Amino acid sequence: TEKRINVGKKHLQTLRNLETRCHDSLQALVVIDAGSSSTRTNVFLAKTRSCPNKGRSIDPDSIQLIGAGKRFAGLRVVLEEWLDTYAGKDWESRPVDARLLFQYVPQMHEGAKKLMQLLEEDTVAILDSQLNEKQKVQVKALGIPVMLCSTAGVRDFHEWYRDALFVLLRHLINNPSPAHGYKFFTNPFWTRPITGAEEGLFAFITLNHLSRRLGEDPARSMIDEYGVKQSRNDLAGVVEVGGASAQIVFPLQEGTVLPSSVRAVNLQRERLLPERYPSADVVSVSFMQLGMASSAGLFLKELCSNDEFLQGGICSNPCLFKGFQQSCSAGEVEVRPDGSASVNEDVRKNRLKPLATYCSVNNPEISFKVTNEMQCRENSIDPTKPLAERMKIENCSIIKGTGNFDKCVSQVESILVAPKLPLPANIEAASSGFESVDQVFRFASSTAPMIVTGGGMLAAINTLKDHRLLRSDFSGDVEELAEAAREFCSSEVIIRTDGPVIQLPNARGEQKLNSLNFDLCKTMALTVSLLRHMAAGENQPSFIKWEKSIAGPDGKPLADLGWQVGVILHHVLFTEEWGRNAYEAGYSHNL
Amino acid sequence: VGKKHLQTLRNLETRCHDSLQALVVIDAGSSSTRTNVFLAKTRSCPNKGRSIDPDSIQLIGAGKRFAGLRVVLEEWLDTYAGKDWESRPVDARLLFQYVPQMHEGAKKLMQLLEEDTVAILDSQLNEKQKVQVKALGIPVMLCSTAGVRDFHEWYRDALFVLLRHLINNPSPAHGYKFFTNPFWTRPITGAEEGLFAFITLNHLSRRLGEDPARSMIDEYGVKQSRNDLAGVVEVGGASAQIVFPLQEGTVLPSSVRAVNLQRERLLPERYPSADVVSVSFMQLGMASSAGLFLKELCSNDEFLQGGICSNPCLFKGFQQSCSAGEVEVRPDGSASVNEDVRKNRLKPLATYCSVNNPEISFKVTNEMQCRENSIDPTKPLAERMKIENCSIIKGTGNFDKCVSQVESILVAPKLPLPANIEAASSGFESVDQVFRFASSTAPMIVTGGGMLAAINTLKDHRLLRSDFSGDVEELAEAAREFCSSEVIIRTDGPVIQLPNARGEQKLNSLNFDLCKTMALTVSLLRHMAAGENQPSFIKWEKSIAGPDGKPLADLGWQVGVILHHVLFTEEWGRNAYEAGYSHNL
Amino acid sequence: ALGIPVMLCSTAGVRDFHEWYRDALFVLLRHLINNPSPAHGYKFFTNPFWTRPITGAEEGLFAFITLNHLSRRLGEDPARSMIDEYGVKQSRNDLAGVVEVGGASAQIVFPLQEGTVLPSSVRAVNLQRERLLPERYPSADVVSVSFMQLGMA
Ligand SMILES: Nc1ncnc2c1ncn2[C@@H]1O[C@H](COP(=O)(O)OP(=O)(O)NP(=O)(O)O)[C@@H](O)[C@H]1O
Ligand SMILES: Nc1ncnc2c1ncn2[C@@H]1O[C@H](COP(=O)(O)OP(=O)(O)NP(=O)(O)O)[C@@H](O)[C@H]1O
Ligand SMILES: [Mg+2]
Ligand SMILES: [Mg+2]
Ligand SMILES: [Mg+2]
Repeated sequence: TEKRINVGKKHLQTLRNLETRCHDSLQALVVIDAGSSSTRTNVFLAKTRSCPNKGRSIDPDSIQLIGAGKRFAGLRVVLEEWLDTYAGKDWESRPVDARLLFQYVPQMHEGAKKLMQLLEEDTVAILDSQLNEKQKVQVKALGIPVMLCSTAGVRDFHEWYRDALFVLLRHLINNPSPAHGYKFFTNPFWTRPITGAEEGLFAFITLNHLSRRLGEDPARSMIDEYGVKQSRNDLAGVVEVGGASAQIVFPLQEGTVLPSSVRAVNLQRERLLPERYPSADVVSVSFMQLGMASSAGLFLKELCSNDEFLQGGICSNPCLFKGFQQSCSAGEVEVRPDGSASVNEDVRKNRLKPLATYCSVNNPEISFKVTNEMQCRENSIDPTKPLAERMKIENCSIIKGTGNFDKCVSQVESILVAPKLPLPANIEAASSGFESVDQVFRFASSTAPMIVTGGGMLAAINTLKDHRLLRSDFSGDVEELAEAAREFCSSEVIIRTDGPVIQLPNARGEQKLNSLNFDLCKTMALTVSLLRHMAAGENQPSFIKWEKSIAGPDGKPLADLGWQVGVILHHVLFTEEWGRNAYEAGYSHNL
Repeated sequence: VGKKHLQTLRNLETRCHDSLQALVVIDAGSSSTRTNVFLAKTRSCPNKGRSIDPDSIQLIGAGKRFAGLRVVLEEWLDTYAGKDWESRPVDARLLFQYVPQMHEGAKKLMQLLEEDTVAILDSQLNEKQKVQVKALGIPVMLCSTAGVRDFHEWYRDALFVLLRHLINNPSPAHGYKFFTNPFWTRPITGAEEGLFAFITLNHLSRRLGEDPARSMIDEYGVKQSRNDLAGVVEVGGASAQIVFPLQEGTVLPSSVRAVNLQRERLLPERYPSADVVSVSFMQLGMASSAGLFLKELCSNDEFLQGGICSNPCLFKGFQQSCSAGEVEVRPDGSASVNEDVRKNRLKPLATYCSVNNPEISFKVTNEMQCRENSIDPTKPLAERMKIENCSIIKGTGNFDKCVSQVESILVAPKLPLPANIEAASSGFESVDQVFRFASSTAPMIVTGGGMLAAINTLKDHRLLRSDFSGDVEELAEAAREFCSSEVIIRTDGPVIQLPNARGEQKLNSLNFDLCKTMALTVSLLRHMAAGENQPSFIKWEKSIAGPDGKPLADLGWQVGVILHHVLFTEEWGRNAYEAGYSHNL
Repeated sequence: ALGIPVMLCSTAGVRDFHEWYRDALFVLLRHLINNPSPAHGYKFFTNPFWTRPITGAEEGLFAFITLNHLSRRLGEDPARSMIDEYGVKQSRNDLAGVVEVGGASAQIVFPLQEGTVLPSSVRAVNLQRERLLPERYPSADVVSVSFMQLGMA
């Protein structure tokens, strides 16, 4: 044996390789969704690579969700609870001097602290449960960027309260409990309110990243004869209907001549993606009041103060089933086991609360801006009335369902999709050149395929599929959908021993009626309306699909659709800036 | 109150934050291996990452002097190549099977160094400081100099691989997160050893900086330094460095290869530039020159006569056994000479000059360089280091002869002193030639314990002016008088007794041959004075007074190597903070 | 329109030249290159990085670069590179060495097979480390040595 030697010669090259090549390490990334309906964490894992003289960066295709957190209080609740105590009960109906509330900053902090402690703990619970001991070492070492972004739920919030809150939130994120050893941190670029358009663009980025349509390599890019990087497949647009807002985003087919008023976003120019990625001009617009909860409250207020539908105390609703009936208010509906519908009068759980609160005559946004007052009134909110009144549906005792889809559609059309005045709190959408959903496809349009997302939107299509009213291979044909919805929404509601039941026409079967599906027909109408406007556009999307997540290369999805992944990618993709903030500055900055 | 509470918090998240960092430079010099523990102020700013304030760099502890890397390696070779590999052909490919054991031996040394560092950190830092230091990680730069620069075969670079792996696996118990990489921890060339020392000097004396205090952008867009950058001379254990910037636009011979600070990546673009001559000479250090001087002097007939070697660089009345072995001056005034080969001051040179070192075996010119200094590569080690036909060395205390012997032996040798391919490739064979070829009005600072003791001693006895400015002939006078001294044994031990009833001082192991160094200084100043340009002035210094008053750090190459890395902010931020210690996982 | 970079490089013929004369000449050469006749309209220019004496090793390394560029052995794209599992860019084909015998000198240049343990005296050049090629190109440690007196003449 003179191979005791060959082992030495390797021993050295082994060690030489080690100090000359890149090393991979695992990092945690936390996106806290401070959406309208709730505040909740999303915990991501990612593979980082450090190379000699090159620093450290994240492999974007390695980003994967590993836990979606419990749904805690939205930031509105925190803020309005604060105001209740320190501005006095029923500030929604009185002039409140805002300079006075600066002396209660510490207490805002306190209340925020309560929420954040839950979020922190919940994140940590997900990390501890999902990661083996070896993975934990790498994650605790590298620090854990936290991106908390508020969306529609607090986008409309008045005075300076929302931005003050974010200051306090960031300070809270940056002082994590030392006991668990995960080193959370953030900065004012990661943790902030995101605009409607950003909410849209990030969702667009997520979709095209996960579906492997958008990337920088030769797999997903071609540099053309003329030096411009193109995407090999067409980037796909997205439609996301949330709790309080909906986003419509699509890339324009290249060289579309736009009206001067229509303000499209260029991905490179606007620093959404780095220069080395393909570019596109994309339309991204977000509509307040178009979300499930928002639209629900407004739809009732508007329908049931119109004569065609309100007649001597009874409001006939084309979007609710024959046989269904409920108390007349926008309050939260619980479908009880005995088939009755219970409506919660607690103002906070009333689905008009956001819009009613924005429309206060004592909110400077209305007080000084008549155009905003006009927008409120047109949707039957009178800013001069106190809150209770504002949310009250006048002269109405009960709401009875008439189950007429087409009327439902045309009511959704004139109320939500194509209103006379823009739905309130939509200065953003309007400044892009869009007042209503209607106008989006009249002004810009694209052959870009569109993916429709959101629980509601999906439940709408799934339900019709489940009952074999739609093709399994449903491609987006509007008239086919209108047919299925027409039949389905005709259903009669029948109380049985096993509770309330939706019974389909022509002995075609049934399903239980519950708190989530009772008004699902409205969303079917919304979908139909929206597909009709699309189909009327100068360009029409090559196809349309409904999806919740995208199958990963493995087969199983790496993450959910939404803006979460997008916001991560928006930051980590600028490798030099990210390396600086995430690793150089890092958590050690907090000292 | 609330309105402030908010702006307070707003300022916090919008401005830069200061944090303390530890930096460790381990000096793997010829005489020993030792830590130097530095503190520095880091600043992180939103979107700008993190960097070090260079003016905040300060030494906070110089460590204990442990075994040099030569010892580690030769101790390794003794065991695994067999005793007395210095005198036999040793097949180098065979020693690859003993890598693990080299590791083992290195581990012993590094554990001491780590522990010592930690001891310094714990003792110097309060609890609040400790938190910041443990959090940011601790870059370690271990750089070997002349002690191992001459080491043969592949052993030295293998060792460095193992050293880095050891630095990168620190004990978790103390919580300080040491790390390194192949740029920070490595052998440094002679010229680098020079340049860093040059950088240190001009940094600490606030001659070199980027701001308006120390720079002017001229009419033509070039950044100049406001004060003249100063050159340095450092005489270490085994080598000496000479470094000086050239007055701008000096036409050099094509063979003289000067270094440009920007061009050669020594300093970042935003600092003033200069072309600087930096050359390092093996055998010119205190210990190296000591052994070589004896071998050469005492095999010359003028000095060796029937067993007795008359040394002009040793005092009248002093005498010692005839070898290059380490000299202990005993309390009873005798001089004891250690025959242990390892403690013999010819060991490095004698080892390099093996006929079985490929550097000699295949390169006749290197053989010739050995032989010219009375090392015969074909003889076994003991013989090579032996001074032939010599029993005792007696001092004759004649300074001028000492000077002229230092001149021909060390400063202006026929052939270049061995192991100096580096110096030579720069265009310099000998110290002599440096000032013949390039020269500069740049003022010069002389550094090194030896060099300093030389001037201090003459000062202490009032033979030199307190305000000594570098006048050669004044120095030659003082040295002439001093080196004339007679050595007298008294009850209180051996005593150096000055002429003309001029006082006295104890003779000890450090000062017994100090006259040599006085001769070296005189020789060097003479060559300087003969240059086409002459340095505006010359001074001797150990450290530079900080802005406070007290010195921030020592002269040397330590600060320079830190500055060389941290000054490239983007690269440093990347390596020190982004990759950092977390890389080791 | 674009201007015409000029790189004038002296090799072995004047590498050995004594005193300061050769570098003085290069100053004057550059000033001459930078004052071209306006009549022909080609806008020649240079600077002290392009126009200079090149060392033997550079003379070697540039020749090595030429060879592997022209034979399409050396490049940065997926045609001529693979990024390995461990993040290091490799060349797909082996880089080839060169031997050039000129008038006054000969060059011998070759890349080392990766992880060759060299004697401490043997000083190999790393292409990235020594700024010969940019970071995005594959790296190699290459031996490049030039011998005066070995040329034909
Ligand atoms: N299967 C379903 N059927 C009907 N409604 C649903 C279903 N799933 C969720 N919803 C409703 O749709 C909303 C879910 O959207 P979500 O994106 O969680 O809101 P959000 O992000 O908090 N608001 P935003 O600020 O617009 O992002 C909730 O208000 C639910 O009541
Ligand atoms: N006051 C003094 N008087 C005389 N000799 C001294 C004095 N101080 C130190 N020395 C000697 O000078 C040397 C000190 O230089 P030092 O810089 O510690 O060596 P080193 O850095 O290990 N070698 P190098 O590789 O050249 O940097 C030692 O060999 C001492 O023996
Ligand atoms: Mg949302
Ligand atoms: Mg030293
Ligand atoms: Mg040629």
